[PDB]
Amino acid sequence: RERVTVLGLGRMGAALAGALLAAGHPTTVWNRSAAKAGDLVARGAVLAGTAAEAVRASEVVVVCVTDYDVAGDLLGPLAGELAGRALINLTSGSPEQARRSADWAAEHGIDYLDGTIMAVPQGIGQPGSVLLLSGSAEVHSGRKALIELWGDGDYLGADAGLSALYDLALLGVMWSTIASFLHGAALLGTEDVTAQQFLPKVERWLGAVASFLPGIAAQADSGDYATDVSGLDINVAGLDLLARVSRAQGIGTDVPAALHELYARRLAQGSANDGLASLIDTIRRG
Amino acid sequence: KRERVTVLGLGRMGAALAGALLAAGHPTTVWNRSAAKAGDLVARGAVLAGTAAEAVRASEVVVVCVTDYDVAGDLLGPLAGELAGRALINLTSGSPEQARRSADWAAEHGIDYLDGTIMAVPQGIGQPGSVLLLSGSAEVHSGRKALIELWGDGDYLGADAGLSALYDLALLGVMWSTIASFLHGAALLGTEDVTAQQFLPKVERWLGAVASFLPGIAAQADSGDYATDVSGLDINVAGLDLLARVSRAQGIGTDVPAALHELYARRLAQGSANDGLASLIDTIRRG
Ligand SMILES: NC(=O)C1=CN([C@@H]2O[C@H](COP(=O)(O)OP(=O)(O)OC[C@H]3O[C@@H](n4cnc5c(N)ncnc54)[C@H](OP(=O)(O)O)[C@@H]3O)[C@@H](O)[C@H]2O)C=CC1
Ligand SMILES: NC(=O)C1=CN([C@@H]2O[C@H](COP(=O)(O)OP(=O)(O)OC[C@H]3O[C@@H](n4cnc5c(N)ncnc54)[C@H](OP(=O)(O)O)[C@@H]3O)[C@@H](O)[C@H]2O)C=CC1
Ligand code: NA
Repeated sequence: RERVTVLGLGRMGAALAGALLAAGHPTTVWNRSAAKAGDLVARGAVLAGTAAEAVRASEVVVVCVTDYDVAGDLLGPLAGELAGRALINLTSGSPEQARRSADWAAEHGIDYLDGTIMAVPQGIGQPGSVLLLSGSAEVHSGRKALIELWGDGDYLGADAGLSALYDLALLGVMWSTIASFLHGAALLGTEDVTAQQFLPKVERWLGAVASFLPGIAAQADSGDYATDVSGLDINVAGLDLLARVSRAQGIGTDVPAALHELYARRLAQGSANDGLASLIDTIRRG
Repeated sequence: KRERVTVLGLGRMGAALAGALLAAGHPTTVWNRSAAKAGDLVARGAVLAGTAAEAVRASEVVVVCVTDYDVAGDLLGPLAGELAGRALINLTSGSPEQARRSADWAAEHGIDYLDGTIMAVPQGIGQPGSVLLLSGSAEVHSGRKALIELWGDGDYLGADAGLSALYDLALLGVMWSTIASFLHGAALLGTEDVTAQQFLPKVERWLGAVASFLPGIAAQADSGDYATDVSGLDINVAGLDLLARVSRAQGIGTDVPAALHELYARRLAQGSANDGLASLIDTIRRG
């Protein structure tokens, strides 16, 4: 159980440190303000006096701060101190910011793995917790068991920026699945059906929805959209009806109105018998 | 079991309904404007009526599945008299209002009326995980439960005949969303030469996680207590914004993220930064 350093003891940094201690790793920490380490120190962490001391304590440095501007302000000065060590950046940001950091890290002989956490702090340590990871194969490989302490590490390849990009893509799905659940909850609420009554029907249906995705994917990749069954035409009509029925029943229309718009835009450019997969082309053109 | 059944409408869906009744040894009487479509069914043992009225009179329970409720109206209205005292099961697709009118009309003519919405393709009828939302007469539901389970897992939602359509539309909303956002994600990753099928298994696992968040969200939507220490509106709205910008930077459109960003921010505007995502139901209701 090798010594690890954590920089940044916000809610997520504190949980990374805590999971290291619960696996018996000597855990050295730093934060710009010291009182935030107090609980971790009671639990056997060592609060370093400066960032630089903290880095010199461990072969692996985990950084987790608000954003990549804060991360650059903190890491830039530590360049020579980090050289020869492994750096894992679980700060959240864009593909570009991770790509920048990876560039900088390579200048200085810093083995750089960028990760994006898909989970809350209470989630650090649970196998349900996915960490997307991208960058140094060596760091991923060498410190796998270390990373697996925070959750299931999905190593996506060498482009530092892929974890952010996958994370944002997936969050897309979540945001949109949740918005539409609450849309339907509101709609059924106009007949005094509650969200908790609706939920199991939604959970069942989601099983069907996931079963549709392999075929949609296949057509998205091939470019051959033609279907005989779930025509874009009829789906566009569906969305219009969902929108109108939502209004009739007494709620807003934003969720169905926006989908109608995008689906109808493809219908206006594509074919009546286009599959839903054809939306990918409209989405690209934007 | 094995009562007489009539099916009006032998389109893709109507045939597969009659098919299943028949398969399971129901005396099945069918009618369809175009008689030729009754071919195989008559061959596998179904009785083609000469008129729809003849078909109605042949059975205590009548199943109707045609293009829409306008055609169903023009087809059923003239049959009000011969329908009296029978069970009508309407599996035509339509709006809640259309179902409600149908159930009104049915009541004012002594017809027991269950309305239904099939959440499956014809080749799914009789298969596992086909789901039929049902609403209207419980008695019809009760008396014909075995008949109905031949088609799929019947889900009786209550007395109001509009419910099956209303739930259906609410569920389709989820489908249309999850699909769009799946393709948005596939588009985005396509810019780094990741295929939709490489993306797929990530999405399949993650969907399971999203599914696991919905119980908590549903509870807050119903309680009105939106507070969270973990994923508040503020960081979600920021994330949405970031997904938009990154989408643009990587070289695709922003339709899906941009629309989501706006909707979630609307609540933020009105509410608190530490509101959970459940809070969004409030925005959608007051719209
Ligand atoms: N929390 C969540 O639900 C999720 C979080 N994430 C990401 O995880 C990362 C960590 O977030 P978290 O640590 O919990 O956030 P907090 O704001 O709670 O902590 C951020 C850390 O940055 C430090 N910091 C240094 N300079 C600054 C500055 N100028 N302004 C603000 N903070 C500064 C803070 O020190 P100090 O103690 O002195 O403030 C603190 O250590 C983020 O990049 C976040 O977006 C990802 C998924 C979900
Ligand atoms: N198929 C599917 O995947 C799904 C279907 N549904 C719903 O099931 C219902 C039936 O669709 P489906 O069977 O696929 O459609 P088809 O177009 O294959 O069949 C339409 C049926 O309606 C009849 N019809 C149309 N116009 C008239 C008219 N003026 N007078 C009398 N009969 C008429 C047709 O008679 P004729 O043969 O003489 O034209 C035929 O029996 C629809 O409400 C559909 O939306 C629900 C979910 C999915
Ligand atoms: Na060293």
